[PDB]
Order: sequence, then C-alpha cells, then structure tokens
Amino acid sequence: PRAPRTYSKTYSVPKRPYESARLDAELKLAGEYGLKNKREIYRIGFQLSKIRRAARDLLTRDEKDPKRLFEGNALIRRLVRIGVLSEDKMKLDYVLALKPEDFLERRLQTQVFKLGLARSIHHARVLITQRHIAVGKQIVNIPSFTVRLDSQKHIDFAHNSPYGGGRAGRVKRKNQGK
Amino acid sequence: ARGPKKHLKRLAAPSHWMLDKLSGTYAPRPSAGPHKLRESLPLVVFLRNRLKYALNGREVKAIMMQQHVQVDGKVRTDTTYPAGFMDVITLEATNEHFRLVYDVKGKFAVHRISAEEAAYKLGKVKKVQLGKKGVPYVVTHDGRTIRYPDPLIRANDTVKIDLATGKIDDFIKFDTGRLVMVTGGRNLGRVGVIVHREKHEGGFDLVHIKDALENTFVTRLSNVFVIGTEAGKPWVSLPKGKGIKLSISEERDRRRAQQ
Amino acid sequence: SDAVTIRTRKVISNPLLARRQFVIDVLHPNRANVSKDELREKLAEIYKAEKDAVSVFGFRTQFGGGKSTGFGLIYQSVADAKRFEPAYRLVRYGLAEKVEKASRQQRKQKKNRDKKIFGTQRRAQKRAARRNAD
Amino acid sequence: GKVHGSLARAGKVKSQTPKVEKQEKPKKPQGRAYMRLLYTRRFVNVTLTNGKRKMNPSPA
Amino acid sequence: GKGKPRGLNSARKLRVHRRNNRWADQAYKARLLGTAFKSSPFGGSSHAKGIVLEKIGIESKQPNSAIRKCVRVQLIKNGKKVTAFVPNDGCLNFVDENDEVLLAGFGRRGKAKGDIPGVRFKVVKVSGVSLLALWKEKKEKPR
RNA sequence: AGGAUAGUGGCCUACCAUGGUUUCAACGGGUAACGGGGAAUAAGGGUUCGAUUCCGGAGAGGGAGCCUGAGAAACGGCUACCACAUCCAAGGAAGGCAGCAGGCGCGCAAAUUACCCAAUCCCGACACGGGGAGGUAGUGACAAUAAAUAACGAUACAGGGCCCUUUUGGGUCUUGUAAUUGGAAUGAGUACAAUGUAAAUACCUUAACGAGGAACAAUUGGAGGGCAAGUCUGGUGCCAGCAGCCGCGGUAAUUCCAGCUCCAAAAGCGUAUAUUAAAGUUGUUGCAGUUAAAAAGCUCGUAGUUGAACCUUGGGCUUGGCUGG
Ligand SMILES: [Mg+2]
Ligand SMILES: [Mg+2]
Ligand SMILES: [Mg+2]
Ligand SMILES: [Mg+2]
Ligand SMILES: [Mg+2]
Ligand SMILES: [Mg+2]
Ligand SMILES: [Mg+2]
Ligand SMILES: [Mg+2]
Ligand SMILES: [Mg+2]
Ligand SMILES: [Mg+2]
Ligand SMILES: [Mg+2]
Ligand SMILES: [Mg+2]
Ligand SMILES: [Mg+2]
Ligand SMILES: [Mg+2]
Ligand SMILES: [Mg+2]
Ligand SMILES: [Mg+2]
Ligand SMILES: [Mg+2]
Ligand SMILES: [Mg+2]
Ligand SMILES: [Mg+2]
Ligand SMILES: [Mg+2]
Ligand SMILES: [Mg+2]
Ligand SMILES: [Mg+2]
Ligand SMILES: [Mg+2]
Ligand SMILES: [Mg+2]
Ligand SMILES: [Mg+2]
Ligand SMILES: [Mg+2]
Ligand SMILES: [Mg+2]
Ligand SMILES: [Mg+2]
Ligand SMILES: [Mg+2]
Ligand SMILES: [Mg+2]
Ligand SMILES: [Mg+2]
Ligand SMILES: [Mg+2]
Ligand SMILES: [Mg+2]
Ligand SMILES: [Mg+2]
Ligand SMILES: [Mg+2]
Ligand SMILES: [Mg+2]
Ligand SMILES: [Mg+2]
Ligand SMILES: [Mg+2]
Ligand SMILES: [Mg+2]
Ligand SMILES: [Mg+2]
Ligand SMILES: [Mg+2]
Ligand SMILES: [Mg+2]
Ligand SMILES: [Mg+2]
Ligand SMILES: [Mg+2]
Ligand SMILES: [Mg+2]
Ligand SMILES: [Mg+2]
Ligand SMILES: [Mg+2]
Ligand SMILES: [Mg+2]
Ligand SMILES: [Mg+2]
Ligand SMILES: [Mg+2]
Ligand SMILES: [Mg+2]
Ligand SMILES: [Mg+2]
Ligand SMILES: [Mg+2]
Ligand SMILES: [Mg+2]
Ligand SMILES: [Mg+2]
Ligand SMILES: [Mg+2]
Ligand SMILES: [Mg+2]
Ligand SMILES: [Mg+2]
Ligand SMILES: [Mg+2]
Ligand SMILES: [Mg+2]
Ligand SMILES: [Mg+2]
Ligand SMILES: [Mg+2]
Ligand SMILES: [Mg+2]
Ligand SMILES: [Mg+2]
Repeated sequence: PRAPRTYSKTYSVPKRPYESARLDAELKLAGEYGLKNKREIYRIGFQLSKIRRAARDLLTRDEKDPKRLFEGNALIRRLVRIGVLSEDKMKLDYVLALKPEDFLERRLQTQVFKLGLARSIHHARVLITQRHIAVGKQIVNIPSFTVRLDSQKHIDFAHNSPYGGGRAGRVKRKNQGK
Repeated sequence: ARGPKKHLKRLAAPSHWMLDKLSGTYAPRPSAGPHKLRESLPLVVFLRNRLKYALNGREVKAIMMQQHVQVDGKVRTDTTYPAGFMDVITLEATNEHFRLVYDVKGKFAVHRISAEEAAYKLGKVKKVQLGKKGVPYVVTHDGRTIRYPDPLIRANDTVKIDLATGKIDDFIKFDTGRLVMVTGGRNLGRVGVIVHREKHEGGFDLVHIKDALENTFVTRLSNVFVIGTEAGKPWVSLPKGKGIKLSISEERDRRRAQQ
Repeated sequence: SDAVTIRTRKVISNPLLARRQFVIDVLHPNRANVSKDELREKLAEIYKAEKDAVSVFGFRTQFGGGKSTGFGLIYQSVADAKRFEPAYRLVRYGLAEKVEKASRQQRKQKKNRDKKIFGTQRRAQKRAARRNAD
Repeated sequence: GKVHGSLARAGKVKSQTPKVEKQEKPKKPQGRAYMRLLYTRRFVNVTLTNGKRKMNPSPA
Repeated sequence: GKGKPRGLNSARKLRVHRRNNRWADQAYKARLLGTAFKSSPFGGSSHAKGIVLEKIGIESKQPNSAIRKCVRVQLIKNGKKVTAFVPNDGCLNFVDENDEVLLAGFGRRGKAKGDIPGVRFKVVKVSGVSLLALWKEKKEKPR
C-alpha cells in the first residue's frame, strides 16, 4: 500500500493528577493568558521539556564540538527568531532558564491584546477565531500562532474586516437596513 | 518466488531519485539495460521529476513516442529505460544535451553540456578478454562491447567512446595521480586524484583519494571511475561544485553569504 | 471591487508538447474567485493566443480569499492542444464530447460472458437456438 | 462458604428514594470562559478568612 | 565478592542464573506459563459473554453484613460456569434467566474484591444493552 | 566410482570405512513463534511487543504428483486421493474469496455486494486495450493535529485604587456583583455560484440566509483518606447499596440513594484486560540470605569462572600543529 503518514502527540500529562501547587499554578497561568483548557499548558511544557533534553545532550559535549556548535546555534537562532530568547542571552545556558511564560508571550492571542487591538486577552481569542486579525496579507485564525520577530510589526486588523476597513457585519446590516 | 519481479514499491525505490512518499504506492521499475537497477535513472523520473517538462506519466510517454529523446545517439522510446553514469541524453527539439554525472550530494545532477562534448563519452573498463576466433574485446560500465581495443588497455582503465561509431578514441591507464570521481558508497560524487592504491588479494582493493581541499577519503576499487589524466584535467565537463564535499557548517556559511 | 490581476511564474517553454506551461496566480479582491472560463478569456488577451489553446486547472483559494493559485498551458495551436490534452479537459473546454459507455459492471460482465463463447457469436447463438427445440 | 439469600429486597433504597426534580438553573459557561470564571474566583476576589480558605463552604 | 561471579567471561553464568531466578516472580510465571490462557475462565480475554443460569445472592464477609446480588453465568466461549456480581442498587431486576450478559473482571486481576467471596467478574451488559444505561433510564431492555 | 541435476554436494546408487553432535547444553519438548526494518515505556542500564503500509520467507481447504514455459512443483493451471460440497432428466457433470465487496459461523473484537483508470505504476503485438494493483467516495470517537460552545460596553451597586482632603463629605479609576440593559462580531448549518474531480462528495473561497435562556443549552467521573473538592438538605437504617486498598451503612451517614454546591479532565471522560515506569519487588550497573524468605551436614572434586610479581625506563636533541596572552 501507500507509505504511512507520520504523526505525533504534541503534549504530555503530569504523573500526579491532583496536586494543589501545580493545579493553582496552571489555573493562575491559564487565567493570565486566556487559555481554553489545561492541555494548552501541557503542550507548552511538553515542547519545553524536550528542548531542555536537547540542550542537556549538547552541553555534555566538549565546547567547539561540531555537533554542539551547529545544532546549538541553530536552536538558539530559532528561539531568538520567535522572540522567546533575548538577543543578549545566546549562550545555551539561558535556554535552560526559559520558562513557559516566555512562550505564551509570543502567541497571536497575547500579541493582539498587548498591541491594544483588544480590550482584554479573552477579546483577543474571539477576534482571532472570528477571522478579524491578519498577519501580513494573510488572515490567521489560530490563537497559538507563534509570532516571529519580523512578523511582529505587521499584526493589524484584516483589510476586509469591519474593524479594519471592511464592510459592516451581519448584525449591523440587519438593523440599519430596516 | 516463481519468477522475476516486475513492480517497484515507492518506499523500495533508490533514494537518489528523491521520490515523495505519498504520491502513490509504486515507483518506476527500471527496465533491463546498460546500467544496474540500483545505479540507474529511469527516463520517466528525468523528464517529469527533474526537468519537470512532463506533468505526469501519461505525458512522458507522449514525449518519447514522438521520437524526441535520444540516449547515446539513438532514439529511445522506453519510458523506464535505465539511463546511467556518463550516458548522453539529447532533446534536439529543445536543443539540449545532458550528461548523467553524480553531483557531490550523491544524486544525479542536471548537468548541461555543449553539443561538442555530447559527441563522445567515457566508460570504465570492467574486463578485457578474448572472444571467439581469438578476438579481444572490452566491456565498459554501460554494458558496451568494443572489439579490437588498444592492447595496452586493461581493467579499471577508462576509454573514450566515439559514441557515434562506438570505437575508442584514446584511454587513460589506471595509475597514481589520475583524476577520479567516486561512483559508490558514502563518498559518492566526490572528485579527487589517486594518492595510494592498497591491494588485498582475495578481498577488495582500497583506493585513497585526495580532494581538491586536500581532504582524504577511502573507497572501494569498484566505486572508482578514472575521469582524467591528472588533477584539473577532466575529460568531461564536471557538474556545478566540481565534486568537492563541504561540511554542513561550511554549507551553512556558504548559503548565508549567497543569500 | 474587481481588478483581477494575473501573475505567471515557473514558466517553461515546452516544444516537446508544443506548448508553454506556467503557474498562475490570480488576485481577485472583493470577488469569490475567477472561473476557469473567465481566466482563459483573460489569458488569451494577455498573451495574444487563441482561447482554445489555453488550458487551466487545479485551482485553490488561499485562506481568507482574494487569491488563487493554479496551473496553465498554452499551446502553439488548437490542433497541437487537441493532440496533447487529456480527454476530460477538452470536455471541460467544449472541444470534445463526453464518450458514452456502459458502467464498469456492465462492461466486465459482458467481457466475461463473451469468454464462454469460442468462435463467432452468430455461430454460438444459432447453435444454442438449435439445442432449444422449444 | 455458605452462599444463599432472599432476593426480594433488591433495589429497596433506590425505589423508595423520593424523586426530586432538578431546578432549571442557568447553564454554566463552556471552554475558555469556564477557565476565566475559575481564575478570578481563586486569585482575584479571594474569599479567605484570615487563613481559612474553603472551595465549597457548607452553610455554617 | 557479593556472592555472584564478576569475571569478564562469566556472562553465561549471569544470564542463566537470572533466567533461572525470574521463575520465582509469580507475575513472570503467569506470563510464560500462559496461566491466563490455560487456567483463567476468560482464557486471557478482557471480557466474555455468557448465559445467566440463576439469580442467587452471596453473603458478604465480616465485619460487613449484606447480600451481594450476583448471577451464575455459563460462558459461551468455553462452557465454564462463573459467578458474576451485578453492580448498583437494584440492577439484579434487569437480569433474567437465559439472558445474554457481557462480563468483565472486577479489576483486581484475578482475585476477589472487598467482602465478596469467590467472585472475580462483574456484569457489564445484558441483552446487548448497557446495565448502566438501564440503571439511569437512558435505554430500555429489549424484551 | 557412477547416476541424476542447470550445476556443487550422501542429492541418490554400488562398494568400503566407523565415523558425526553434545554440560561452551547436543538431542527432545513447548511456543497463546513467520524473521527483520521497527513499536510501547524509558536518568543510565533495561523490560515488553513486532499478524499488520517496506524487505526476505511460506501457503492458497489438507497432502502428493505434474503440464506449459526462461521462470511454477503455480493452484483466479492441471491430475489423483481425503474432508466438505453444487446441478442432475440418475445416464453423468462441475468445485476452492488466506484477491475486492459481500454472506454464514466464531467470537470482547473489525466498514460498501459503491465509482474510476483521471493520478501511481504494471502487463500486452501497444502513443490507442486491460488492471477490485491502485485511486475516489461510503461506514469509521483505532490513534494523531489544530480548535467553537461566547466577546465588549452601558448604567446600577460594592469594595478596594487614587485624588479634594484631617477623618467627616466628596471627586474619581481598577476590580467584583447585577431576573439589569444594550448595540456590535462570528462560524456550526445552509445556499446560490466558482473552485475542487474522470464525474462527483467534502475541503478552501463566497452573494442571500443563519445567536439572548445566544433551547445553537458538555460531558464523563468524583467530593473521608490515598486524592482536588461538603461534617450541607431529604431518604434508608449492618437493609439497600458503596468500597481498586484502608474502610462506610444499627435514625443529624463527610462514603449508600437523591437535591444543592464544589473538584478534576473536557470533545472527551470512565471501566476490563495486557504491558512499561514506579520495581534497587530480578538488582551487570543494583537486591537479600544470624533472627523477616533464603549457606547444601561435612570434606573431596570434573566441567565452568577466576588466578602473585618481573623483560626500553629514563635522559638529551631538534621538532610541527595549535591553544593564555
Ligand atoms: Mg485547588
Ligand atoms: Mg546491459
Ligand atoms: Mg546505452
Ligand atoms: Mg469475444
Ligand atoms: Mg469470444
Ligand atoms: Mg519451572
Ligand atoms: Mg499467591
Ligand atoms: Mg514481567
Ligand atoms: Mg508463551
Ligand atoms: Mg479486613
Ligand atoms: Mg459446580
Ligand atoms: Mg450482551
Ligand atoms: Mg561423484
Ligand atoms: Mg552433482
Ligand atoms: Mg513466544
Ligand atoms: Mg504460529
Ligand atoms: Mg515475535
Ligand atoms: Mg514487523
Ligand atoms: Mg512481521
Ligand atoms: Mg497468529
Ligand atoms: Mg497495528
Ligand atoms: Mg510481505
Ligand atoms: Mg506458492
Ligand atoms: Mg479458507
Ligand atoms: Mg496466484
Ligand atoms: Mg498446487
Ligand atoms: Mg482464489
Ligand atoms: Mg477450472
Ligand atoms: Mg436421460
Ligand atoms: Mg462459484
Ligand atoms: Mg473478500
Ligand atoms: Mg472496534
Ligand atoms: Mg458489513
Ligand atoms: Mg492508470
Ligand atoms: Mg480497491
Ligand atoms: Mg484522498
Ligand atoms: Mg478524533
Ligand atoms: Mg454545544
Ligand atoms: Mg452545510
Ligand atoms: Mg454545503
Ligand atoms: Mg464540476
Ligand atoms: Mg455529575
Ligand atoms: Mg478519593
Ligand atoms: Mg482533599
Ligand atoms: Mg437523614
Ligand atoms: Mg489504596
Ligand atoms: Mg434520619
Ligand atoms: Mg443523613
Ligand atoms: Mg468535609
Ligand atoms: Mg468515597
Ligand atoms: Mg452524594
Ligand atoms: Mg479543568
Ligand atoms: Mg528504569
Ligand atoms: Mg515479589
Ligand atoms: Mg526487595
Ligand atoms: Mg548506576
Ligand atoms: Mg532483599
Ligand atoms: Mg532484606
Ligand atoms: Mg528483596
Ligand atoms: Mg522463625
Ligand atoms: Mg551450616
Ligand atoms: Mg553437589
Ligand atoms: Mg575445576
Ligand atoms: Mg599478572
């Protein structure tokens, strides 16, 4: 038959289901970033847990090792590219010091609210889900869309949105048309 | 298993064709021909995946049935014909001549050549022996049989094929200092000069090859193809990159400067 | 409003099939999309070719609308186009009539029914008729 | 072990439990909104009593 | 020297000794002996269908005092007879003689649970309808 | 030595020797055993699995024997027997779904008797024919990805936050409450249409329609401990039942049956079974053996395992590549 198509899981659950310290930390963290459920926090922790594992393996190698230099710099460059890592902390020791709030800062939901286009973070998600926000000339309706540094300046209302110069929406047309 | 296989699973195709996983269940099974199945390039892959002249397998058959494609100066209509190393492909409608030479990345490069260079080819001598009525002959890497060769020609030498009469113009003796491209193994596509030939009776002889950057690698004698009488003097035009292998860090640096 | 904009990229001249082939980018703001028939008319005017020598297919609209990407062919003549085209595209363009045949079940059942007859059908049915003296 | 017994009392308590209908109460928010409701209730308007914090205080 | 060989060429003694001594692990014995395949009423399956033979009722163990309401079921796959508990308040009234019931374990993986003596299975479905659905009046028994 | 084979060969025959394997486990038995690439889990070391997208092998109900052919001991080829089993005018004849779909049976356990060669490729005398190979759709909560179920105001009212200020009385800006009040936004759905396709469906785009209880209404398990969340209300009263384990139930039950409230995960949640970590409870890393389980009654002893030290060191000379600076 045809070749299999690869797929993989993008999250992992905690070993202890009930722990007040972790439950309170997650809910406090979900409320700050307007997340739908706990799985969106597990997803960040999962990809950060494997970033650390990659960093540990390179750190055991000698400095100036060809693999450590190539993949370590590439991983740092990618993290700097998405704005998670600062430009003055490209040492692979600050990579281990990264925290989940660094990643939630770079979501589309966080940037829409932090750019003043929305009143609150929960307004940001519904704006995104309702096809109002466009990055560049492309409409993006994924709240977890990770904004790159060069894409940061191009977040604005969609050109065909009611809030960004488009026509009036369904509700207004029904009222003013009577 | 009661007989010869006639299909090729997509996953089982040679990796240097660079076929995608999900385009279908099967891959083009190269026909019997001058080149081995694993070391060939079917014309369907060349006309559709490489040149992208044809959009699908139906179109490559339409191209070849109008007599456009010539391999080594003869019109070929077999869509899965196993073209191989040093083969010449002529499309006089587009006025293009190609030679199948490996690039340094291990794949068959799209190497355009002039019409003057497309009038001959090189073949590695596999064996020299006597035929019926005591007539000596040479077998090249593409299955060619040339009678009455120069009596100095021996195995592992390279001959220059007139490619229109099939005769030998001249040859290169296998010896230290000859220019070589590697046609097998993980050093496939690299170009260098012979530094030292290490003999092993009953086993496999090993050849030490020095890159233009004075990088040394070892490969089996069966993967050695003599292409020049000395360094910097190849008998055919080399593909872009000149068969010099760069490390991934060097490639990243070169790519950064180019862009 | 309208202002349909057409861009061509990856253009390859293909005298092997007597045609030019390219990727088509269509910019249609304030417009759901552009029909293949309307693209063929526009493409003929832009490149001064016969409308029947232009073939477009495989279009998809990007997310949010306002832009589509496809593939296009322009032949040197209508005769060349009719020779090197799939049947279904010529039926799309009206250059051919959809061939009418029975379903695959009927063709296969008829093929297997004829497999039980050796010789001409006229001989087989005349002999079968003779057996059924009725 | 000795195993036997009258089967006549099966479902005794559930059968005689007085049926009480659920009051038609407002729907709770779903999805992201419910996480928003819980977050404020636990970190914005804290209802603790000098160190005594209860999620479900019985009326007392 | 820790009572086991340490020489670099003593891998055979170490491999055989470990192989010999894993037989003391009862979990290991059941996997290789195939005891679930040979001895278990389910034959190693998670579930098994059967026919209810009779409603009887089992007295609970001390210090508890109650009537655990079970059924006697003859398995279709091998004809063996087992006792299966009928969970929840009054679900015994949903199960009649000569009904087809789907069984599952009690979750203690072959041992009895709680005060119920000698019962290792529970009733999951009757007549192809979930017993839980019957208890919560989501569905009605097809009869 | 011959015969046979495409060919080596006890492959077979004639004659002749007495050899061949084995405690470094032969031989035999079992396998709920096709092998591998690989899968699950994983600090390290490991444990468990691999019928199944690729490769190799084997089979076409069970055996055996063959024809044709380069290639088959082929089974959508034949011959014969066994077991099943079809039509019959009773003389005879014809079978093989572990191919696709479908049916019966088995079961805890698995979908349509659909469309097509347009793509991927294969076969043929072949640019043209064929292909249940293959592709498309149907069923599909196997698993996997992303991700709706609401957002923002207006006032009211409360607190904090400030400021006019001594407090007082205010102005006023941040939260919370509002059967307490609005106007915006959108896709689920549907739909002209275009795109998609061999033709369709669906997706993507997109006119018109499409949200206040926005009934366009999220569920599954729990609330004594482990383990997050009730000593609330009613019912029962060692009964009914719960309870993985410890335990709960004999008249205010923190555990049953319910109502309310709350907790956890959420388009998912629970149960059963297996397996992995936890397990340093299989321990090579890395267990224990006086008394918790466990030194053979004691010596000898073959295989196995394991075995004291010792043989060009030091010095000197030049010497490249690099790494503090
Ligand atoms: Mg809590
Ligand atoms: Mg050949
Ligand atoms: Mg040739
Ligand atoms: Mg016929
Ligand atoms: Mg016929
Ligand atoms: Mg034993
Ligand atoms: Mg025991
Ligand atoms: Mg085990
Ligand atoms: Mg077993
Ligand atoms: Mg007890
Ligand atoms: Mg009995
Ligand atoms: Mg049942
Ligand atoms: Mg012999
Ligand atoms: Mg022989
Ligand atoms: Mg086994
Ligand atoms: Mg088996
Ligand atoms: Mg196995
Ligand atoms: Mg496998
Ligand atoms: Mg396998
Ligand atoms: Mg099996
Ligand atoms: Mg599987
Ligand atoms: Mg296979
Ligand atoms: Mg076979
Ligand atoms: Mg069968
Ligand atoms: Mg077959
Ligand atoms: Mg056979
Ligand atoms: Mg068959
Ligand atoms: Mg037949
Ligand atoms: Mg008769
Ligand atoms: Mg039949
Ligand atoms: Mg079938
Ligand atoms: Mg199933
Ligand atoms: Mg069915
Ligand atoms: Mg086809
Ligand atoms: Mg099929
Ligand atoms: Mg598809
Ligand atoms: Mg799903
Ligand atoms: Mg809903
Ligand atoms: Mg719809
Ligand atoms: Mg629709
Ligand atoms: Mg159409
Ligand atoms: Mg509930
Ligand atoms: Mg608990
Ligand atoms: Mg608690
Ligand atoms: Mg009471
Ligand atoms: Mg416990
Ligand atoms: Mg009371
Ligand atoms: Mg009470
Ligand atoms: Mg309490
Ligand atoms: Mg409890
Ligand atoms: Mg309760
Ligand atoms: Mg939650
Ligand atoms: Mg471990
Ligand atoms: Mg134990
Ligand atoms: Mg222990
Ligand atoms: Mg260790
Ligand atoms: Mg111990
Ligand atoms: Mg101990
Ligand atoms: Mg122990
Ligand atoms: Mg004792
Ligand atoms: Mg003693
Ligand atoms: Mg002894
Ligand atoms: Mg000894
Ligand atoms: Mg020594």
